[PDB]
Amino acid sequence: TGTAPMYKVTPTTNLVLDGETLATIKAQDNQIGNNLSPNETYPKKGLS
Amino acid sequence: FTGNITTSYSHTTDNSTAVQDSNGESWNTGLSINKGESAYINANVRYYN
Repeated sequence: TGTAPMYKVTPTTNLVLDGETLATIKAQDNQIGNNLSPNETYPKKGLS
Repeated sequence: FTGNITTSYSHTTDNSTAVQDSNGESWNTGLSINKGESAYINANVRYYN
């Protein structure tokens, strides 16, 4: 939702269940998005 | 004054048959533990500056 695209998107996510963080996962080769243009999504709109 | 002597002999032949039917049920529970690696620990932490 920004103004510039991002390359090699590697987010870090917390999984929380009932006040406890199950895990903190950093994106790896299978979860890295090559391109992410503004106002777009990875995967794209028509993909799972 | 009376007396008596008796001698007897007997022979017996026997045949038998039997049928048995058995049914059984069993229920087991088990628990095992390793004394070297008994549990794992996860710490929820935050950093400060």
